[PDB]
Amino acid sequence: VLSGAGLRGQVAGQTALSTVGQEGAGLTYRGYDVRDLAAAAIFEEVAYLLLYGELPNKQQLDAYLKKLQGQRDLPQALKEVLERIPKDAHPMDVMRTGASVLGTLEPELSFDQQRDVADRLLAAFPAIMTYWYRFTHEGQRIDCNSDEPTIGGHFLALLHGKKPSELHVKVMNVSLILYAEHEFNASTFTARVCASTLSDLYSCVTGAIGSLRGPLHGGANEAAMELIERFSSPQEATAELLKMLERKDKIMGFGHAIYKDSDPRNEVIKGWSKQLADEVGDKVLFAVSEAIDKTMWEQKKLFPNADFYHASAYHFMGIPTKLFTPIFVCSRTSGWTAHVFEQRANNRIIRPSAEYTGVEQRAFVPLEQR
Amino acid sequence: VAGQTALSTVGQEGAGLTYRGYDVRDLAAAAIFEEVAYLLLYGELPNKQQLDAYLKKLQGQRDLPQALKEVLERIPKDAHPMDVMRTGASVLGTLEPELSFDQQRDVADRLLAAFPAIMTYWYRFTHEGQRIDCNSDEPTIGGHFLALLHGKKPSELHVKVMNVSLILYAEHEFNASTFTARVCASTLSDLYSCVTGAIGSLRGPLHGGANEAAMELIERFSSPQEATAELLKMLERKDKIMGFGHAIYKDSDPRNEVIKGWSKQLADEVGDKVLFAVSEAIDKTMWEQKKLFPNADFYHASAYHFMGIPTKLFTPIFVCSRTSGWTAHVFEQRANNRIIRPSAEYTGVEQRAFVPLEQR
Ligand SMILES: [Cl-]
Repeated sequence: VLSGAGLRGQVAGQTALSTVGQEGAGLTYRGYDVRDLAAAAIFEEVAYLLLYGELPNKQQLDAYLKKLQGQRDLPQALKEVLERIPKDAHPMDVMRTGASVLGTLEPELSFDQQRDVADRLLAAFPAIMTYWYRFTHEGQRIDCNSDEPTIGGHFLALLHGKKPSELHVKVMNVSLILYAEHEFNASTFTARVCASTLSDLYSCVTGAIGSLRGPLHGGANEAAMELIERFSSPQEATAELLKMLERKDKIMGFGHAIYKDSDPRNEVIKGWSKQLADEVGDKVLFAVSEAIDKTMWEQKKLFPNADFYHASAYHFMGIPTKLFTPIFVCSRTSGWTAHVFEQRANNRIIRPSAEYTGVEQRAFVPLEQR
Repeated sequence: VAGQTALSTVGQEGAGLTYRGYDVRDLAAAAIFEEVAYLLLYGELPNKQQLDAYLKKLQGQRDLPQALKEVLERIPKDAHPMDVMRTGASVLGTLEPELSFDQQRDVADRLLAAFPAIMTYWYRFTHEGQRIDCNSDEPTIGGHFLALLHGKKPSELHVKVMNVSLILYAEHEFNASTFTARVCASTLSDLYSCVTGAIGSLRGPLHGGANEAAMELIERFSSPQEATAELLKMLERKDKIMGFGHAIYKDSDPRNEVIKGWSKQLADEVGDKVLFAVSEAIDKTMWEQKKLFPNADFYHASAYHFMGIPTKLFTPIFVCSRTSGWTAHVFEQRANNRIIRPSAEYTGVEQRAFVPLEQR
């Protein structure tokens, strides 16, 4: 074990995009409290804030909506590629492959195009995900356009093939805002390391997706879903959690490496998951989640992080569990691409060295003398 | 000091580049690339039985699945060849997934055996209108690549120099692409993701492409006298000379001395009268004028050109070689891991009140 393992606390670069765990608002995007943005904005306002630098006025926002709405369809060649990705593929590999292939079809030929490419990814990723999913799981080639004006509603229209409820559109917008940006985590760092070699925007995103695929980084809301779905009463969940804690099982969705007393994103999504539970008539899943939440506080003094109540919220909107991390990609692409533009404008980055722990120099031995 | 490695040392006393203690110069002289890939992935040089078994294994992993061939056919002719390599690795991860780290060395072997066909199947389909057989009669990866690229049995000399090149580029400690592979590995992601990410970082012109830029320099000149005259002009303007110097090596890049001699042999075999002489004039002038040595990339440009390799496939060849080092680095990260999560210095605005849409 090396003292500098993981680069914990070592400055790898500079950012104006966000601050996590600082005094005042626990999470800000260009100085705005994420809880304010999630309550009062659509995700396009927040993507615009990250990528273009300021909250848009009504005419900037309308223009941006129109632009994204014209960028939702997939090229024919990309549809043909997604049809050949197996049904049992990891959905994050589908996202990774879609980004990789789109980079060959619509290349970033100059960094002048970088915001057009980021906007294209934000507009097309919901179709990359759902065109593959419904082709392989339902045997249907879907329309990649929809009548929904926002990314969040468009995703639900593609997934379910019907007009989403206004509550469901709202909570999708809330979720995409909540996950949009989180400073220098593993996938944002991967995107910036790639950006530092002056590689193209599709490479940076494809790299970031691969890092988010690892279970120490992505998939915590899927793990929370796999816990809460086990129980048919909140009292069964409590009794079983008490046994898991005695075994020192790690309970995903609880605690945080940076937040000290609460994750600002939790209070937001918890409230919206409660509204969804009431709308859809749920009598078990939200109550199960609350009981686990209460038991984790009483036994371990751990608060729920952003991943815990996202599990139930997505489930109430009909979203298959294996599409949760792909939804995170649709959101966090805004922060990732914004971090790439910062790296390109101010290309300063840490260059780590290694400590050699191998063998001393040794003479070469010929093949037959081995 | 991000991490620890046992794979290689660069610029230390004695042999300037070692792989698990072995001087890269002795490996490139005496081994085929598969012996060095085995050293990096399995930990020691293989014996005759082990090498024969490894070659038979890799020979049965060269073909591409039909779904992958169909995907490669949809990548445009004018695509960046590194995006073809990135896409091929990504798609192969959905067809033959790494479902447990127990499979890690098998997946690394599959990528080493399949990368040559991913590159050439795409290339020959889009540039020569042909769907090629992805198997060949060549026993080695280096020969197999040339057999697929040109559709003919390569000469013994060309097979040798391909093997030398794959060995020389196989591993180089920490750098942008190896680091990217390790950051990805640190989240416990799968092996295909770590290689896809590393390819993306190598695509950036501050990391990848130096041997292509060297090619674009040496191809300009019709004679060594002209090259010398123009180089002294560039040196007066303090132009950067592609293929010279190194951030670590002090007096010589050990890989340069090896590939220079193999380039010289290729130039003789193909009857070159200009490219090697031009390269040597630039080499000699750089030492006289600047006491700068050529690094690995400089004579690799002529060697690959004499083997009939299009310039835009040079970095893809580096991917076929450096996949050995990348995957070996991922195994080290997995065996002794902490998620890599650095800090940022915040330079943005102070916290501020939300402004509603109508007041913006
Ligand atoms: Cl666009």
